[PDB]
Amino acid sequence: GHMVHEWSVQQVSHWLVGLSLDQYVSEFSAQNISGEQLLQLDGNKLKALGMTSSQDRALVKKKLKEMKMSLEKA
Repeated sequence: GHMVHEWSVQQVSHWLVGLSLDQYVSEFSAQNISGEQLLQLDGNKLKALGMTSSQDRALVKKKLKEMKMSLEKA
């Protein structure tokens, strides 16, 4: 359909870019981070993106947990 768990790789960017996390797409897409990993993201994962950005560590963190409503409304 259009849900995040159905995103492959490049479809995860659409989200990231929306929260200014486009900076993470460069690595998110590299490790094939899909909605599967998007939804359950934690600091360890965000750190494993090698970016470890302070803003993002809090921002993506908020966005990823509310993805359940945000995936739809974009």
